[PDB]
Amino acid sequence: GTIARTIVLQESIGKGRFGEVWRGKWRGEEVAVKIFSSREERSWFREAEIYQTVMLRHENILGFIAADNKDNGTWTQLWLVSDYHEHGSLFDYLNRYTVTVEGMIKLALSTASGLAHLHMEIVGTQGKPAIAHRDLKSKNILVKKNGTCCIADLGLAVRHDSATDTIDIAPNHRVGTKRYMAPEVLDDSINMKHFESFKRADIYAMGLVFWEIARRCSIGGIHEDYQLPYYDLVPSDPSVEEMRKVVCEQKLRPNIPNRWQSCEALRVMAKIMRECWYANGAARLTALRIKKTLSQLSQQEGI
Repeated sequence: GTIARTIVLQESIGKGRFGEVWRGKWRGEEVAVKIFSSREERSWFREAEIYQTVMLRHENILGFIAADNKDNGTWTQLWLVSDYHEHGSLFDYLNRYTVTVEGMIKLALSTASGLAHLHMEIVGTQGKPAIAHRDLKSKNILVKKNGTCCIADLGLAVRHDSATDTIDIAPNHRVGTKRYMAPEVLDDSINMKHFESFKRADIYAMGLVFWEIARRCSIGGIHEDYQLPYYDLVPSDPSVEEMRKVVCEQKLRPNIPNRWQSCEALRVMAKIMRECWYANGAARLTALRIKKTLSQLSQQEGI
């Protein structure tokens, strides 16, 4: 065996939705190891399945190494081994630091590039299906040493078959983090047989993540403190009903500070946010369009 047999766990990172994450050592390198119990095989298998999708690898998608089993002599462990990113999540990174205009662009553009890749179908023998995340949030995006992001936590993802316009696991129920659920997800108006609706719901979530980044953009020593979207309107761990009353009924979105009109980069960011936040998913920007706009911005700023 070349994987779990040869890995040594060094540090507990944390227990998430399913399983637990550790920092391990594999062939002298640091690796992220997500371990699931025998009764979590369905979650482990589905995440292994998404990460093994043909042509998935991309600089802005977490690098998957292997799936494996490890028997310690008492119980079986189901492992998912991936690249290790020392900064941890974009949520941790934005809490820990402020960012420059350059830093903000790198973070936003890389996030959009990874999402555009996830969403994009690549047609061919070695084809890649279009994939929707369903749980995009700052806690599910990692920050690499080079200051760019990679999308992680692909366990809840759905894959599209374009010839039939059907989804591989035919989702029939709401999933994901309540705070980041699109208005159509919160009010259950979403058509879950329509794959394009899942892509649009991801864009709404990315708009919220962009708002979190922009708050941390420090110009002339001026920035906002770290906050989750809707910090001002809902409790921690909000319910679907608490979110639905704010997002769907009162029709509120995170506030856009007046100061974001002070420079081109914050005006471009604020504009993308508004265009991800439309209640009508069909009116939202695509990840590919956002990538295009941000790459044009990155060129002007000389990143």
